[PDB]
Amino acid sequence: GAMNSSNYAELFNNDIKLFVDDTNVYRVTVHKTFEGNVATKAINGCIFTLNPKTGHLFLKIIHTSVWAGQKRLSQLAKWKTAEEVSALVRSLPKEEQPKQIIVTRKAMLDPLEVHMLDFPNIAIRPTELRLPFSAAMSIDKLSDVVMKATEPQMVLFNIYDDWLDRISSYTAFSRLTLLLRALKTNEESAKMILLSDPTITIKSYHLWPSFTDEQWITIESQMRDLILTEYGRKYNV
Amino acid sequence: MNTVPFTSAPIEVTIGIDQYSFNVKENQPFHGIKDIPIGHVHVIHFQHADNSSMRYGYWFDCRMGNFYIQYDPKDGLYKMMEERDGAKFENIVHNFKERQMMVSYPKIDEDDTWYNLTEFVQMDKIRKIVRKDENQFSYVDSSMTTVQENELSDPAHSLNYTVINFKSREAIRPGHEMEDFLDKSYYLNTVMLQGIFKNSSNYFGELQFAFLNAMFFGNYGSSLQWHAMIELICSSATVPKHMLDKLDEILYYQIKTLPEQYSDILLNERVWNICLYSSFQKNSLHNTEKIMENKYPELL
Ligand SMILES: NNC(=O)c1ccccc1Cl
Repeated sequence: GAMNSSNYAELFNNDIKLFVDDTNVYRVTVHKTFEGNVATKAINGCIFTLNPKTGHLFLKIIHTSVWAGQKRLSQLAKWKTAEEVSALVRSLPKEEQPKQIIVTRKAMLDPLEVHMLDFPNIAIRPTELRLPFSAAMSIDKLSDVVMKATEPQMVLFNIYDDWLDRISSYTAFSRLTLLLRALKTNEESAKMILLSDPTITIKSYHLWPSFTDEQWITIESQMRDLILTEYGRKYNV
Repeated sequence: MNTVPFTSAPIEVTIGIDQYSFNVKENQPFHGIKDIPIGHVHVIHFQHADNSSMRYGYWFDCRMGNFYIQYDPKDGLYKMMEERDGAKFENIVHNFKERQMMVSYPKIDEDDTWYNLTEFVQMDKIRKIVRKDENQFSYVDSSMTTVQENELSDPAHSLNYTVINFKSREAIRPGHEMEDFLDKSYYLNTVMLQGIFKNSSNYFGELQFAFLNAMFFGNYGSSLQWHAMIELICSSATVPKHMLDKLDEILYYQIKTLPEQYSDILLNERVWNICLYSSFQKNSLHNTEKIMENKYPELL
């Protein structure tokens, strides 16, 4: 059924699975019109589809032209997500197709199940985890490629860089969610943490900085402090 | 007017004849039911006093043969049979009527209730839902499952209703995934009406028969079938005007006839609120919404 704390290690077994997050598919800026009414202007979006075992990120960029002349965009966005995920599975060789697709919001279940009727043996699942994938646009290299796109476009990233050379998937996933949780709670502080020391750089071919094991422990500690802090500043404790 | 005689009544039993019912005591001198209106299907049904488990019964049309009831002490139920010897049968019936051992089907002359609940129900179609081709009448009970239920186990004792499934390839055209899931008109009009049922009358007939098996036998699969067929219409943006008006009448009488105390298990809260208040047809079931709101405002 749903995915939660009790079955957490299933993410890192050898059954191919994808997380799909739709929270940045339809993005808008709300503004005032000359008449003093309110209007929205859409900006480019993305589907965040992630293999938590390997780090492969299928970032499907959603160009604002896909909304032109459409109604009920929030609802259409779920179906467009589903249509693009289904197109991706079909593009993958059989032995690469996921056995399960986990959606980070339940409103995606029906749109995805309908689009994947041709794949009766792929399980579509929800999750009880509150995953911070909406913060994926706080990663500079991903935001940049999304905002620059002039047409629909898929770019294939590895969200873990080469961490899997040194750490297991479970630990890599835990680092990733701690980084994203931090960027979602206080983006400026989080980014300050990751880039204060000019001697640690982001490789041209890497999303995140080149931290040693020791520096990563320091970093990870600093992000937990941030998340507990902001939880005080927010709740006054 | 026709007659279903009873050989005897050896066990205490509540006997239903359409929407009527009466109590017969163990070995009371009861020899059946007379004055049954020709022109309609009918259902005669049974709940034993000792074991209220297993409501069961028989759908029949008296134009199709002379039928009677005989208790079977081995199988332990009242069985319907056909008498082929017409003279034997007329003679038997006449004797039982002269001795006044028959109850009279008690139709009030103002009352169109049974007609309104069976308007589109034909015996020939019942016999395709309930497969037992050596008999002209059809046995149904509380526990029989549907074809779709057995897919999610004895196929001979099944109810072969038309499978409806909103998340199926039949229901969803490649490339119209969102459109067809949010507006089921394609599935209603092309797949089901034109393709499977041929016309709206056959569709309404399955719907009515499903409701009747749910109400008289508490058959749970039938209740799923009735709600499914309603929801498919309500969830289609494009429905012929005549079907909508007829649908409102049909459901009106079904809601009117449902025992008040059985509403908690035979009425699906999600389907009704959706159908009356959210769906494309939320404004098109005036009679049905007025009776639902005055009779079962709780559900809503
Ligand atoms: N940076 N962009 C990439 O596509 C990439 C390629 C290999 C490994 C890691 C990464 Cl981040």
